[PDB]
Amino acid sequence: TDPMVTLSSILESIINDMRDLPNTYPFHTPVNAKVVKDYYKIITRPMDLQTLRENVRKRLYPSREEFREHLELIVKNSATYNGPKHSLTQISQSMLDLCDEKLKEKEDKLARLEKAINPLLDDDDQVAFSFILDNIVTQKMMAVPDSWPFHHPVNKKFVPDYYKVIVNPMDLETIRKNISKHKYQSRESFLDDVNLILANSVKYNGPESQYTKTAQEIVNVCYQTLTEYDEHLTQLEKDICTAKEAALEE
Ligand SMILES: C[C@H]1COCCN1c1cc(C2(S(=O)(=O)C3CC3)CC2)nc(-c2ccc(NC(=S)NCCO)cc2)n1
Repeated sequence: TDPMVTLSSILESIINDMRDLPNTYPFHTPVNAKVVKDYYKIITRPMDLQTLRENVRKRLYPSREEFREHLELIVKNSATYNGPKHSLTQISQSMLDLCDEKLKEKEDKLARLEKAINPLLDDDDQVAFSFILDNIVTQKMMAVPDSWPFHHPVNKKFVPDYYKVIVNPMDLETIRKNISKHKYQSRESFLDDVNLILANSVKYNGPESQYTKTAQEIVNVCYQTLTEYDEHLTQLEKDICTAKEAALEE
């Protein structure tokens, strides 16, 4: 199976357990700014259990620690807004304490899943594979004529109605951010995010736009360059893959 699917289900069940701790209701959904009118003029990175759950379902957390990092925002934001010793900051700390409890309670299964999901540290093949990708994206995919609208995340001041329509933004710069963290062990993982930039454009611009026409030329220039390095990428994928499965048996 996908260990990431397995890891996500374990995180989701921890979210359910945290949602069912008593008096946690203020943290279940994002703060209604029309109610708590000053909340978002103080809290710059809000977090809540519903947003936490959504991020799990978007496969955003490949390990215990990045999950725990967003969950700890809930505690930190309460300590900033309500106060460090306020009763709700204690209720939020109660959720984080329950999460730490069950993360260590299932520690060795989680560590094996993390080994299967994440890149191997100081791997020569993984370094080389990521390096190839950040030259397909820049020297080719970013070289498509009039590709610039997809080089970066959309600025909400220029397309105000974008993030209210696109569940999963994706651009060529966040791909590069993923490449530098060695997210992509295979070509499978990499091309999913690439085709999403095209799927996003058809969902927003539609096939009645030139921007959508350029969005697939970015996709096509990607597949061509990948086949162009296919013999070298396959060996890189095999070497990464075999170095990985050795870390899992051991
Ligand atoms: C194609 C759409 C649809 O989905 C995919 C992405 N997207 C984008 C993406 C972007 C950028 S950006 O946001 O960072 C921008 C650079 C600061 C990502 C690079 N810019 C824009 C855009 C939209 C409208 C205008 N119009 C103006 S300035 N009119 C002035 C009066 O004539 C300008 C630009 N659209």
